[PDB]
Amino acid sequence: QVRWKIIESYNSYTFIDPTQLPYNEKWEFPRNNLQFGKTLGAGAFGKVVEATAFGLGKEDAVLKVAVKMLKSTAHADEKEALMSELKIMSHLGQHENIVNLLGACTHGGPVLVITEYCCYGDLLNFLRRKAEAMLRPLELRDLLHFSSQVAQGMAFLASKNCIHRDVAARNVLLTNGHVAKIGDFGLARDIMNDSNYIVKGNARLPVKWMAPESIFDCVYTVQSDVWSYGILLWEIFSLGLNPYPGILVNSKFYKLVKDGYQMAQPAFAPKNIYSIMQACWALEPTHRPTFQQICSFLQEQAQE
Ligand SMILES: COc1ccc(Nc2ncc3c(n2)n([C@H]2CC[C@H](O)CC2)c(=O)n3C)c(C)c1
Repeated sequence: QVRWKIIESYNSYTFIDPTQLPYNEKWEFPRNNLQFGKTLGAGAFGKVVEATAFGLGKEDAVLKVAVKMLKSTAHADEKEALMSELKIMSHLGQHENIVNLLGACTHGGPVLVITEYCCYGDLLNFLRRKAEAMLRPLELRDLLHFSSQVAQGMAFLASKNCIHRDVAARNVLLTNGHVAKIGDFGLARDIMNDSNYIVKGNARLPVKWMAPESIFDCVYTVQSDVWSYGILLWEIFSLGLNPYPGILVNSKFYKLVKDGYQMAQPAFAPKNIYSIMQACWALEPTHRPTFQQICSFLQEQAQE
């Protein structure tokens, strides 16, 4: 899967599985107070559309928001998956580096999940456009900020025993001040038409971002998200190159990663940042750093 999930842990303790419980009606917002605009993206069974929400929250704000909803192809299972994502977001609480839940419309029509709108789009496209500019250029401080902001969002999910399962620059969004935010985009992102999601039976998996234990054993842990985060750092510090450049996803690829092959240091990564990627890429999951350890070390690189 490529959706967020709450797991059990015996640091942080899982008392409840929010997906297995009813929805908290405190998030209910009137659907007629939404004015829809353009579609931001769509998956096989869901889509995300920009909207203006009129009188949303404590401050009765009028703001641009992102609204998730089902497509015509969706049945009971897809409706459950959207409700499940809504239940997870209501449980986790707010964080500055997460695409926060703002409201929901679960009555009087199709289910709508209202979240923060990220005005600058995805990080991957942003890096690519900045890298190719003919002419404010990116600085190392900007790249360190993106890296730190994602690590803080990931340390927040880990503290809540929540696994991400699709860490990648395409899944990092940039909001006001070019601040990075992560979110669960599995239901609304275009997986079917993106060749980075490899056909593996009935699943489509982002194989170049996955930890060896995830591709081979279907094991997903906070440590497997750490591996993907190392791939994301490589994307940030190469300014958006495709991982394992020019290497096709086939049997030789799986053999290379199984055998400990690692991508070369990217062009804009200082040696200390490359050392974080190498640590994320330890074959033994317990030898990888935690997201809190990454946050602490990134803070040292920003200061010095
Ligand atoms: C390409 O142009 C882009 C991309 C993203 C945004 N902003 C954005 N804000 C909030 C979002 C969001 N997108 N999405 C998806 C959209 C498809 C994308 O592939 C993944 C993220 C969400 O699910 N929420 C909650 C914009 C304004 C332009």
